[PDB]
Amino acid sequence: IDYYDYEKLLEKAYQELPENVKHHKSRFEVPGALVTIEGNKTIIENFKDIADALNRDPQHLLKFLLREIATAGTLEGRRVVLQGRFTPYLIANKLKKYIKEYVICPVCGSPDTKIIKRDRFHFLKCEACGAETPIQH
Amino acid sequence: KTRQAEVNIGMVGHVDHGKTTLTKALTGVWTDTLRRGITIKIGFADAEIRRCSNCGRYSTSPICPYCGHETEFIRRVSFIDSPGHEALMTTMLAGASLMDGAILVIAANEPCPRPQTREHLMALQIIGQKNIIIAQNKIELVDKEKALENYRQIKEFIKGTVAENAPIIPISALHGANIDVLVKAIEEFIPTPKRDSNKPPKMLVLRSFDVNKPGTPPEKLVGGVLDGSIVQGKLKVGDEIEIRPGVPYEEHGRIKYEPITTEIVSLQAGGQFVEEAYPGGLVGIGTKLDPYLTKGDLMAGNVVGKPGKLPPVWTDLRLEVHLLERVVGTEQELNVEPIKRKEVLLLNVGTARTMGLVTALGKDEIELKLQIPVCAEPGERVAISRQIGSRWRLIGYGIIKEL
Ligand SMILES: [Zn+2]
Ligand SMILES: [Zn+2]
Repeated sequence: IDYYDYEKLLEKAYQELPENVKHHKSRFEVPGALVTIEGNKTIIENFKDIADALNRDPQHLLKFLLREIATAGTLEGRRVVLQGRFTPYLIANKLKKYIKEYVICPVCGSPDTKIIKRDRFHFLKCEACGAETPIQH
Repeated sequence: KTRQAEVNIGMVGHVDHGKTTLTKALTGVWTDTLRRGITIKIGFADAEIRRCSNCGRYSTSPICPYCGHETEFIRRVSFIDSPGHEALMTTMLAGASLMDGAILVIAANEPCPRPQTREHLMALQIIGQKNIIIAQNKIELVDKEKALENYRQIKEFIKGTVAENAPIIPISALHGANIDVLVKAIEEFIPTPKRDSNKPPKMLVLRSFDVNKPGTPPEKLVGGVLDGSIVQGKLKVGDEIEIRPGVPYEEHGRIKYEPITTEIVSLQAGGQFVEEAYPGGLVGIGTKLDPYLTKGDLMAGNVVGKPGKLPPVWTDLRLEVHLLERVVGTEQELNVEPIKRKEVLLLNVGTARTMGLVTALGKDEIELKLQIPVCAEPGERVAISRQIGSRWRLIGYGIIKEL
């Protein structure tokens, strides 16, 4: 896709745009990644804001991360220490996925999904529609 | 050669449209233990442009942001960033010899040409910098309707300017939407120029230091170290260099600088030590000089070269004045009254900064006595700044002529 076709560049410029902001149902309070790569460690110190904006757990995210990523981090007073170097966009890209498979309802889009546990099986889900997607993915 | 930065990309646009955030996002991961320079408040941030072997996309990162595989080194570049509309303006007009292209960051959520956005395009226009890329940022804040209306605006703004053929890339410096396209465009537009390394070396010293610290070893603990931008030729470990204005002496006349010579012991470029450094990025030269002479950035503003082959040092200066039509400011500040005989102007040339006294007037040309000798090649552009209250405002620029 040539740089001179702004139009195609624009749709491709919205599809990377997060859910909460991208489409119709907009949880909209998700403030973006704040990353600080100190020495040889990455630290997203806006973490609590992300999790508390997504109304998901703090450690339920640290995990989804160290999974999609291969580093080790610990949580603390609303920040997070990652063991390697990670550009804000690498992390910005994973949080985007989390919201997609752990914070939104794929039947009726809704930031109102919530994590449920009905068998040793994690099925988490929508308080608005009632769909109970099996999410461990 | 080295994998050091090959080109300098200036990050210009409104101070708030996102230039600062985009730079950090692209450079954060190539940081070791920015600035305000001392003369110009310019900062140099390197970034390795890489290509993901698996998905084929570009980024500024070691590991593909997306698929997760290892990316390959394609090139290393250095962005020039600076909080402060003026400082960037000054650095551009003065050291236009430093940039090789520029990325104009314009916010999509604001009418296109902001007073500050025009000034930059104005400066880029004056220094003939045509290798530009336009980054319409914050696309995450305007529906596709407003977006296309901004695009058109940008298009009408650049027509008949040096950025007339510059792409306009919709991006989210915050979410990184289309950073892969942007990074790739830096390779498409803004490629490493053909430079003849054999030309005699010229480096504009941005900073000078004393890396010494009561760490205390007395041996071959380092001498003075200078940091600057090679703009012509190349420096090589073991080279004998001649520094410019030079070190001050004791009142024969009143103040006199003699040009000093030293030997390069080391050279840092890209984070590592090399045996030969080239333009693009910042270069840290190691000398056999007395750290007592480079401490506190006293050497800042000087030029380095091969003994004999350097620019002429000046003590007086006539210029071909060209006042600027500035839009950012308040009406007072704005309609600049022309320079007057006896005014004390602020001058910026290369990385040198000095005060000058107007001692002559002509038709669009003036004379000035220099507070500090400045090593410069004639025909080089000099940034002229007038005070206006407590501050220093850029009112125009001059062209070095011979007296
Ligand atoms: Zn639902
Ligand atoms: Zn990839």
